[PDB]
Amino acid sequence: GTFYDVIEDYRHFDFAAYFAKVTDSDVRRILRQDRLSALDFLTLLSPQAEAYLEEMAQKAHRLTVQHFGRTMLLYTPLYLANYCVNQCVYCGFQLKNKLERKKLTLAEVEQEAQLIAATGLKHILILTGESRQHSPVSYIKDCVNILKKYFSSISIEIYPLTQEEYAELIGAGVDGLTIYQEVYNEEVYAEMHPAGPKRNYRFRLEAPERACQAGMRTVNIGALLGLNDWRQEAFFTGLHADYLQRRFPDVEVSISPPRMRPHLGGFPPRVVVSDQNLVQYVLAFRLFMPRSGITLSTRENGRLRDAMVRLGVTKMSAGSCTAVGGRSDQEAVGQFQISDERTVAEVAAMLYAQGYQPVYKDWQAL
Ligand SMILES: C[C@H]1O[C@@H](n2cnc3c(N)ncnc32)[C@H](O)[C@@H]1O
Ligand SMILES: N[C@@H](Cc1ccc(O)cc1)C(=O)O
Ligand code: MET
Ligand code: SF4
Ligand SMILES: [Br-]
Ligand SMILES: [Br-]
Ligand SMILES: [Br-]
Ligand SMILES: [Br-]
Ligand SMILES: [Br-]
Ligand SMILES: [K+]
Repeated sequence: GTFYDVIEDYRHFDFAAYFAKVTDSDVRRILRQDRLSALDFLTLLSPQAEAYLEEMAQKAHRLTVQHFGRTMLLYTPLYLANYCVNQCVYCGFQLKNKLERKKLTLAEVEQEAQLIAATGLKHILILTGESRQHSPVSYIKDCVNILKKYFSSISIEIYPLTQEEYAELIGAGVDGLTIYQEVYNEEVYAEMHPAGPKRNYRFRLEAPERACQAGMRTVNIGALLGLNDWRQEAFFTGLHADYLQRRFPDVEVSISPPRMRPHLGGFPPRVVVSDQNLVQYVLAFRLFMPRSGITLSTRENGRLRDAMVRLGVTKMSAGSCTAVGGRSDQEAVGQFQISDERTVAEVAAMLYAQGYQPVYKDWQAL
């Protein structure tokens, strides 16, 4: 009884045959409905629905304001360590790449925490590579103990854990989990993850459930856009979010639509995803799950992020750095290349000028 059962059930679902049946009347009908099914969400991801993106954006904006107000939660990532045993083809930290492997000392964690907290942020997301030798759970726990002096919400985006390990970290102060399945098609997942513990598709797929079972307050998921058939991968992300929300009615479920960016190693995206595709996904997902967060990172350029402020995004990073210690070492190599280099203050000033209140604690979004 896990999401894997749903993946198994859709193994023979014929996406092309479904899209072939969609008509404009279907899209107009869905825009009149209060509740959407998962296949109504698939219809809003169809080529035919590209003719209705304005109507979708009008309603998506209304729904977002209804549930979140004219607010935007700000946060930033903190990469603690970049040791990794996995060979993910698309990642700057994959094992076969040559870079300075680094783990922050606890005093470096504290100093970077102070630097970030000095901008006003209260939500932090901490990341590591998969290395139980260099960045074990006990080290992550020690970092959480320091960070809780500065941040009221600490989320983890680390290697997948057991339920008991999630419970341990929640007991130390972790509030939220972000974990991207990367690709929901099992065959393509095996192709993208040729070596390491991350080759275990099902263990990763079930990680959000294990964390929710352990009591995680918030969970943020997402496919990595660029690895596989984008409409199917967007569909499965939404299907997964809906599954989690139904299995755990009191967890706050969110999605991210991260697009592949340049990175050390140079693997090019297996599939191309346009700006309009990204917008269609965000709009369709907002209409499918009106109360779910949508997180937009600095992978997107500033002009597109500015345009998406009113289109369903509820959480934005700012002042990001994808390299371990890169906030004080401009030559440090990041996991991938960011696009929007604006600081926290610059993103907050942009939001105020759009009539949106930047907020620093998630409970202020209503
Ligand atoms: C932390 C998250 O970053 C994403 N990730 C890994 N490599 C890249 C890349 N080249 N570009 C953009 N995002 C990436 C993965 O989805 C990973 O889970
Ligand atoms: N790549 C991670 C951490 C991150 C968050 C926001 C950024 O702007 C950059 C990196 C994520 O998207 O969850
Ligand atoms: C830094 S990538 C995100 C955390 C972990 N290495 C993963 O791939 O799940
Ligand atoms: S995505 Fe996470 S597991 Fe894969 S190489 Fe990068 S850091 Fe390692
Ligand atoms: Br029609
Ligand atoms: Br490991
Ligand atoms: Br919802
Ligand atoms: Br970089
Ligand atoms: Br900043
Ligand atoms: K030190």
